[PDB]
Amino acid sequence: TLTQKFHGLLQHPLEPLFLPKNDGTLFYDLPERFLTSRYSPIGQNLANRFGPNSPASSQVSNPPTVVTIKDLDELPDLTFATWIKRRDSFSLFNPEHRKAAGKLTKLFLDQPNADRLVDVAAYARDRLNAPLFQYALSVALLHRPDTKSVSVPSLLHLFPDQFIDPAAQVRMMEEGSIVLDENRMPIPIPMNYTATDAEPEQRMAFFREDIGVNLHHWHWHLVYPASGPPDVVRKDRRGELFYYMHQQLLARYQIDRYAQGLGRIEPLANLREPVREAYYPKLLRTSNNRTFCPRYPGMTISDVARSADRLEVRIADIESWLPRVLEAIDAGFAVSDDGVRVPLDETRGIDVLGNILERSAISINRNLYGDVHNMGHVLLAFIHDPRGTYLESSGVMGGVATAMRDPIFYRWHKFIDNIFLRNKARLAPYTMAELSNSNVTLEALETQLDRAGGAVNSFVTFWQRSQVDLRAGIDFSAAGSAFVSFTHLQCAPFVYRLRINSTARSNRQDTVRIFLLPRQNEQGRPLSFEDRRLLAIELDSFRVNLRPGMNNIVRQSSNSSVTIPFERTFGNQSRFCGCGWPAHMLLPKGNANGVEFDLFAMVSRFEDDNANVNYDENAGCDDSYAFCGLRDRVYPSRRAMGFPFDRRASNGVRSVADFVAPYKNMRLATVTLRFMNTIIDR
Amino acid sequence: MATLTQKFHGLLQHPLEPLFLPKNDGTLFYDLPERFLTSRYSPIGQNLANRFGPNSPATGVPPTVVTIKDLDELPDLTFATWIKRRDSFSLFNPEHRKAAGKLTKLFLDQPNADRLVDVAAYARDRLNAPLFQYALSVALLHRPDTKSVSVPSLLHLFPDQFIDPAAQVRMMEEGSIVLDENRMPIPIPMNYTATDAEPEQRMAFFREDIGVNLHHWHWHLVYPASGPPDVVRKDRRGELFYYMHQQLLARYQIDRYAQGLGRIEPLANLREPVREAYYPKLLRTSNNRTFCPRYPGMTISDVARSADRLEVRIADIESWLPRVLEAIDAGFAVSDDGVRVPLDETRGIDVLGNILERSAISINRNLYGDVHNMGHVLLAFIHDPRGTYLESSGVMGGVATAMRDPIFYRWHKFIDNIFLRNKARLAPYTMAELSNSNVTLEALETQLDRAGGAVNSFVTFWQRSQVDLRAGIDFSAAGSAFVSFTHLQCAPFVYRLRINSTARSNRQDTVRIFLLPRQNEQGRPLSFEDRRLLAIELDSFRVNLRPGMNNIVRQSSNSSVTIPFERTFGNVQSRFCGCGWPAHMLLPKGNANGVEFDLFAMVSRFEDDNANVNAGCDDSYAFCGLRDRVYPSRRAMGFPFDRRASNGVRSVADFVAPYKNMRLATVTLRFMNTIIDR
Ligand SMILES: [Cu+2]
Ligand SMILES: [Cu+2]
Ligand SMILES: [Cu+2]
Ligand SMILES: [Cu+2]
Repeated sequence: TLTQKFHGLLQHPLEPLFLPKNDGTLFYDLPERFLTSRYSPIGQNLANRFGPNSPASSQVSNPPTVVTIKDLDELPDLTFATWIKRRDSFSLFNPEHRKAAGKLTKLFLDQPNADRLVDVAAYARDRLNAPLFQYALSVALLHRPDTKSVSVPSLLHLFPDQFIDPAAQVRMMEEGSIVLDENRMPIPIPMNYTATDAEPEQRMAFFREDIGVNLHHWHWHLVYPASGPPDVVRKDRRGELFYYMHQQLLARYQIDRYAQGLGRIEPLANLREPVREAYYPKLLRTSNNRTFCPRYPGMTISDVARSADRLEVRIADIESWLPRVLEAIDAGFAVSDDGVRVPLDETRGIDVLGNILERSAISINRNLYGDVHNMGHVLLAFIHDPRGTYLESSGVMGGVATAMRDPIFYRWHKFIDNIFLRNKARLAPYTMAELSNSNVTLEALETQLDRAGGAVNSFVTFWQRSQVDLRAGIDFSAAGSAFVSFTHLQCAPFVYRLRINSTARSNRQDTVRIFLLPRQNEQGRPLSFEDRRLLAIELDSFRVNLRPGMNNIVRQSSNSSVTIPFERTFGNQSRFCGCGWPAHMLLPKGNANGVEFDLFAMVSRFEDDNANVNYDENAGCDDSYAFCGLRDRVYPSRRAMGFPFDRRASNGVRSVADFVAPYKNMRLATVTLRFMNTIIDR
Repeated sequence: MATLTQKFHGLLQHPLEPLFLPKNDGTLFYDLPERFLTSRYSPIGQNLANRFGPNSPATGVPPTVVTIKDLDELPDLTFATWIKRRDSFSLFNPEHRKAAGKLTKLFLDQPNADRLVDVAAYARDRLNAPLFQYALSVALLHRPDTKSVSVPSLLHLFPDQFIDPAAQVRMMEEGSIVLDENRMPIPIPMNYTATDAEPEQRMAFFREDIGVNLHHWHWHLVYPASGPPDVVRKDRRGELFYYMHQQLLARYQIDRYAQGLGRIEPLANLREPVREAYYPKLLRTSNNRTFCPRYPGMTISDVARSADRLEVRIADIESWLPRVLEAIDAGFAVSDDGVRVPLDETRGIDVLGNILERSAISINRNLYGDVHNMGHVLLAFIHDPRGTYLESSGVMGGVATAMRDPIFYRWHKFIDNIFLRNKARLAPYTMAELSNSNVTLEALETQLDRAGGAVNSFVTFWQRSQVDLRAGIDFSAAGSAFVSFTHLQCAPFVYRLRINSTARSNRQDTVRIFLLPRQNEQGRPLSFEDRRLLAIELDSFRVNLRPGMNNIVRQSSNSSVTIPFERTFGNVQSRFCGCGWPAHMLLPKGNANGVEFDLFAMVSRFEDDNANVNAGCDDSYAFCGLRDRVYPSRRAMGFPFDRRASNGVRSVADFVAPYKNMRLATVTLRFMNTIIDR
């Protein structure tokens, strides 16, 4: 298969191609000059010891597959990426690193066919920075028409050192070296891993340091990058999706802070004040053994000038870019670099602001509005060595797949979020036309645990212990499995029971929108309505064919358009499938006393909802629309993401009851979320 | 005793590789009783024997099998098991020292050497690796029936305490892919912890030198602060503690001046922010917990880490220091029995040494506390004082790593200034003590050891050396694991001394050689007091002076201060042999412009110079003394510069003018910025 030929490249990054891939089953016949300077002199010896005919290759079929690599008519220019050494640290928040990624990605997309891509990718692999190569090749495989159905491995199986406690990984080296795969045991990773309960922020470790959550963040930015070739970047409403996905992250994050006795997120607005929160990642780059350096308590952010990284940005740069962005928001319009005024007070205004604020390549004015969000990561990621004097690499905030582990990630994004919200606050409240559905009434809203005698309007969360083989990302290891054991949040399966009456004569492809709204803060005091609204988290959105008369609709929690199955996250199928909220993180954790939520359901009108896209949510990879949208297609809800809660409500509205009182297509259900402090195996 | 080294060698290598795995690259094997295997591997004991036994599919020689006898009863190891097998280990942690002591005691308490092997084999795979290797090392050095058992240096046990992990991980690729016959040394750079933008980086050749750090570790191994009584109580260890570090600081200071850096700022104020930063890069292979860096301007916090059973406050040092200062100022200290112990003597510095470190033989643990050691603690856990963030010690919490940190020299200068407060009270040496009326030193000279060799001219440069770290790297490929590193090196030379004796019979007098600096970093001349405090010992040795004129030639390689390259970086010769300043660091680096020193030589009288004690391991007494013997010089260590001179002395010339048994030679030290292979 074509997937087979690429698979060998997309694994064991620092293990060269002349070494057998896929547990000594997949081999590569390389032109001599494909081997790098070091290994070329012993090329024949390498073939004898690690070839398809080697004395090690004899007993593997107790098969084998050989991939033939054609020589290139001319060797491609890789000078653009050569300044980044094969084992150097790599940061996607480094503009010069993104630039190197873009050109390599472009080089891959520009190949005449898929088979010549294999050749060029095979040549570049061992001559190139592993994170850089793996990223570009991944992006190219997701966008080339002739590789549409090529399965690509998750980052978990490429660079496990960005997700796993290195203490666990090194303990695994002993288990593999000594014990046969037949007898091996998973090395367990603890919950108290970056801090003890003495640190209040550790309460959110189930969220921040969740492997699934970080994989989602990485995959989202993979699908929707800020740079690269134009067609790779330009995707439907990526600017708006940038705001929304992170807005929902913060909302879910905040809700559980309230549930764990933690207060409201303090926005990181003052970059010259000391950074209160500390964080010690412990994560370690296997390639150079350079850590994701920790941030000690109360450090002050410095101007970053790191010539070795070709990286440079001052605090004042952000302090100069932000008033211009705020003024544009307050003026109701932005100005492109050609001087055409672009309105912001629209439904699509949040999307222009998204590309401006991140920023992305399709921003309408790079110079005026700068690069606020991205450079904020840079300043924080190199706070421990801003000038490169001490030869350290980025902290977790300088890694897309690791940034969510740092408490400061949510403080910084809350600042970014409040900028988007400054724009959303200007929008007029949704009208009678937009909110009502006069032929459709929602008569019954319910949740029931998917079992016999299942409790009604009752959510239950607990600890699940799962296993995963990290075999593919561990270089120069033993053979066989490299299982690890980790513990994470998990909720009990349930269904939505909706009874919907339609007095219309014909069928309506209406959309059902389900949200969860919190009631109290950490004090146990009720939140203002606006606070409840801003903390509304999407649980599900789906179309239903309401026949006239009575409809009884039952919706499986497992079919959430927000989440993806465990196997989509941790398994070994493009990387779009890797994008999506982890299923086991569908509901907030809550506590053992019980947290009461307002379950909200709405039946909106297909007339306002459709953008003419056809997808089967139970087919392919189209079941993670909420955060990821659809692959190579437009976002199937014409409504603003977050509808109907992305806008401020009318005057005199003070409850979720008030908000839904005038509309019979809406209904609330009081649901209780309770956490059970026990570990259940998968 | 040769085969006895074999049985211990397998224990003294690949620490986290259990004993059922073939040692010495599949040459040395161990036949273990089934209950010697730990809980995890016991159920698969038979499979492990099939795959890793002497007859498994794993030179020309039949392998060696060591048969381990079962124990009459299993020993209680619970005292040390709270320190997990892969946990971090710090000898500045009193509780860890306590655990080390008891394990050493269990080892010393064994009836014979062979029975020690049995107990050591049992404890090995059940115990914290740094802890086990240390205890076993110490015990093998003190047991009479193991007195000539060779023990590997820490370089071949835990290379991750000496080597940039970036280099080590690169080495992992080279071993896995390339046959041993074709392998290449992985080069380690000198600039790796900081760039030239950090002024302190100029001293990286000193602080981060592998040889220099190995010396520090071996010295403390030979002269520990804790453990069984016979292991601690050694001749003038307290004074040697002061002198060895006083000389470290002096040499360190001399090169700062040479690199444009100022004088060492004492770490006297523990509550003001610590200016100097340091990023070790070093990594513990066992748990992948770094020797955490110290960012610029951090403030020291009270340390309370229940997981480490470790707790010490800044206020404790602020309470211990006045008590020590009052004793020095009183001229006497007070033991825990209320017996007054004089300090205004030649041996007072030795009492003060045990008080300040402190050691187990301190005369009053409660009153004077534990200043020097706890200072290490406060600094080593500055990044996680309460253990909230589950991090381990920085480099200051590792004996073999502490010297890499710039703050080590600031802290020790503080300690040094307390010792010097006592040394300043002592009366200046008299004519009787300093003169030698039957002996005249007429000519002092150094010549580079070659044909046409330059005279009174020192030359330093970079040497590129290799060392096989094979033995300390667990679960790696087989065969060599060579590395390439660069370090200071000086050109070989000789001392030419012409000595006339008007005595009628022979005298076995002593020649004492010191190097004294002249200028600071500005280029301004040092006061005599500054020159005296920076006097560094280069050599001290006896000489047989026949009546009349004697012509003495002394090889620089025969320095009583240093030890050969092979003693530092070699492998299987006890661990006393590991103690000793590195030969290649005999002279300061200097600069490329040239630095002028006053080479000082003295011929003191054997009548004062003799305690009643150089082809074995007795060539490093200056810092290490002699193994199982007394310090071969009766004079205070540093003589004649450990005491301030007469009131009328204002130059180095004045100090030596009244004594004809002394002579100065002006010597130039010049650095050559070039790398020469070994
Ligand atoms: Cu993001
Ligand atoms: Cu971000
Ligand atoms: Cu020391
Ligand atoms: Cu010390």
